[PDB]
Amino acid sequence: NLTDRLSRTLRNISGRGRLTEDNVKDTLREVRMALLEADVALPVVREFINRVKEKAVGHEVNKSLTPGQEFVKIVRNELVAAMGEENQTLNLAAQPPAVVLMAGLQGAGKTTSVGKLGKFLREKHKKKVLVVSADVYRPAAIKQLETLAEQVGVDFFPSDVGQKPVDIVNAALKEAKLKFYDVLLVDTAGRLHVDEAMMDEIKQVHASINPVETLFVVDAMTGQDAANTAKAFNEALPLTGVVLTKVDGDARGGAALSIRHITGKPIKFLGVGEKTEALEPFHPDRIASRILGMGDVLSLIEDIESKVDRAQAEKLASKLKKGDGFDLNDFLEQLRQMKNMGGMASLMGKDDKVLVRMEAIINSMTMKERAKPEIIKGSRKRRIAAGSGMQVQDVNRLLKQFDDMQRMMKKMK
Amino acid sequence: ISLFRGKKIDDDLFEELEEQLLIADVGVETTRKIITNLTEGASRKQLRDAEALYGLLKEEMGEILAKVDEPLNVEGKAPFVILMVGVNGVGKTTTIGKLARQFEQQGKSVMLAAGDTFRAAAVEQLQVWGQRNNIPVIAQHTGADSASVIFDAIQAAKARNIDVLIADTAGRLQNKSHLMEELKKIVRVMKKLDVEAPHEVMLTIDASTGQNAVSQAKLFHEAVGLTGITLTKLDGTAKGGVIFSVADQFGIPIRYIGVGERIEDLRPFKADDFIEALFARED
RNA sequence: GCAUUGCUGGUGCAGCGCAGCGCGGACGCCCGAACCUGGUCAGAGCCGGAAGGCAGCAGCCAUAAGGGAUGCUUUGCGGGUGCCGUUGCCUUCCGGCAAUGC
Ligand SMILES: Nc1nc2c(ncn2[C@@H]2O[C@H](COP(=O)(O)OP(=O)(O)CP(=O)(O)O)[C@@H](O)[C@H]2O)c(=O)[nH]1
Ligand SMILES: Nc1nc2c(ncn2[C@@H]2O[C@H](COP(=O)(O)OP(=O)(O)CP(=O)(O)O)[C@@H](O)[C@H]2O)c(=O)[nH]1
Ligand SMILES: [Mg+2]
Ligand SMILES: [Mg+2]
Repeated sequence: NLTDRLSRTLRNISGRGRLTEDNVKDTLREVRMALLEADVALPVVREFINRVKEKAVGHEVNKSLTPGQEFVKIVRNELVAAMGEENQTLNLAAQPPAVVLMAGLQGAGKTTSVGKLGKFLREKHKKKVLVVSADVYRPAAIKQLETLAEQVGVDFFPSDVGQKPVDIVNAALKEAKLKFYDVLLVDTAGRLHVDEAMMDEIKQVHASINPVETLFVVDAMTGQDAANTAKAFNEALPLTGVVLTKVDGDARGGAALSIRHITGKPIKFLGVGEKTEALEPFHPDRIASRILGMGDVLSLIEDIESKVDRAQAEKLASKLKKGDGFDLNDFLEQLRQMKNMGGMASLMGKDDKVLVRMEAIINSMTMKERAKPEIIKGSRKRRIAAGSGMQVQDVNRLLKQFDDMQRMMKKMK
Repeated sequence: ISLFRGKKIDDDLFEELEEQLLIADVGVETTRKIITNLTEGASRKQLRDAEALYGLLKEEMGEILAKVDEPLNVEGKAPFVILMVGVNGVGKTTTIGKLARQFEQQGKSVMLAAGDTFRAAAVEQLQVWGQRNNIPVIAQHTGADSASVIFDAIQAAKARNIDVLIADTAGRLQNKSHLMEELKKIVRVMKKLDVEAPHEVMLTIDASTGQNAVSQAKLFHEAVGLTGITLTKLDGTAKGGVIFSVADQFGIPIRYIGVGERIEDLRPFKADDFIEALFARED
């Protein structure tokens, strides 16, 4: 469109003015629509909009960049800190046989992550791991962990379907302490937070065995429901860590911001596949840019800032190096301001050929040679005379006069 | 729902309805498309009664699910093949156990196929569902080719004279292309015994899943060609309003709904009753 | 239910092949030579009686040698790579039809 090029230049213009709602309201709609499409719950979306507003207007105003692009930084930076206050919070193992309880909804990725946790604590942390299953509801859920234990090379605790889940976890720790196992990885069944019956089972199991780490496993693609899930699972169990699974998917993973907001418990692990190798320690910088979606905007903001940052440092470094006060660059500027005078020093101070010849010698020099007279030597002196049409003695004469000038400059002013 | 009766129609109540629509995971492009039909509908008849907004919403939502209301007809073919596809952990295997018992209820012989030859004890899991219904399960040890196993299950379903065969597959994420061309590879070897087979490509989608369901339907349909949808784990706080965006975009029919972990906890999809349960103010 | 036999299929090796990762080069982008590359040559230099030239330094532009960020691009090389493809094969492992026997 014809008005498209006109409207683009009006917004692209350097907004020196204070970051106010007038510029925000038009572009804040893009952020709210992306967050809802990312799958972030409304109580966290509505509270985060107000959280950004207090920081956006509050003395955080830039002269350069689009007004609707300098506020995106405030959205982006506050998203990273809200998601991961601490980077890589690993499972505590500074106590006797450590208990790691795994709880979440039906089919979140619990038993697989117990298996992926085994390889982590066995190869990267070298611990005596023991795996147990309290899932006596899902068909062959016990045999599932049994094969996963054989895969990593971790010892597995035997269990029946006839066995009570509360007695399994109680007798599991008994064998764990006896053989002095470093970590006791406890796997539980799929539990719906609505169900009073099994939600009472996990609470009783959390009481039966004191878990130093109560990891809440949740699917990365889970939508608005994560609000109801995070509330009930933290209000019933004292959680200490979140495990986000199926992060390898194309899903934005909006629940990750929804879980960290409501529970307040930090995300500790990320699953990137079905395999046992597929476990990564939590990092918010990566997942924050994945929830935002708009990367083509952030790719230019970080590219424009770098272009300015390199130019601001290079123009200041040259000024800090030339801060000594005198060099041949300043001496040449004195000659031209003197030649510009219609009366001349010859008639004022009571010889003319000397000044004209002196300008030509400094003119033939490089930028480096003018800034530092000490680098001029043998071949460097022969180069100046060849192009200037003077002699080796002429250049050497000029340099001696300049040396006495800087000695007189530093001694006075 | 009852709190809407004692309120006056304004821009504040429309914002109250939009936020209760978004909390169902319906979407942005799907929620604002209905609000455009509601704001137009409120001027068409010119009604300032609270009783109308609850009725108008049920009418337009029920119009979308009216296009996608066709039930599954497994009868006629022998063996009728139902290919179970979807992402990792949505209820695929459990749904087969629920399905096979509703077909035995209808009086049709059922056989099962253990196709998740990638996930640990998945053969063993489907084998328990076979024993729960007293149905034969064609299976091979985990690690074997899924496509070639389902092929041997069809060759068995034909020879043993079976009315319905439900074939299981592994949990696969739409972005994992190698696993997607593996799903295509399953159907390719299926056509070697029957060009009509698979007679159904049932996609299982978790009720709690968000806007991932959009690409979950898109890329699964683009690859194999979905003909069925089962909205499982709907028994919780999960409304699964994302199904309105799916039917409006691809038009794949919803066949059944998962409402529990037990065999009896499965019902065929009903359009009118689904809307009533969406705004259920219950504890 | 178990064995024998036929056919067929998967695993399982093994060899090619792809995908991939690592390292080396292309191509390209950006940076880039006081002088010993070129263009332009301010100032200044030179030849001639003048007119006119010649020579050429800085700067600036281009750019060998050579760096640097990186790439649904291209290739060579190598793998305690491989939810891929393929041919070949043997010991067992496991399936699918079919024939017999307890
Ligand atoms: N791609 C991918 N798949 C995952 C990840 N984590 C788990 N899975 C997969 O999701 C599915 C469910 O995993 P599982 O470990 O059985 O979940 P669960 O929560 O124990 C199931 P239940 O609630 O019945 O006990 C499996 O197919 C598994 O391979 C992940 O990070 N990425
Ligand atoms: N509460 C509830 N749980 C369900 C429903 N349908 C399935 N589940 C549960 O979800 C979990 C995963 O079910 P499963 O049938 O193994 O899913 P899947 O998609 O085959 C897993 P994979 O992708 O690994 O093969 C199981 O714990 C199961 O009992 C449902 O309608 N409600
Ligand atoms: Mg489990
Ligand atoms: Mg399954």
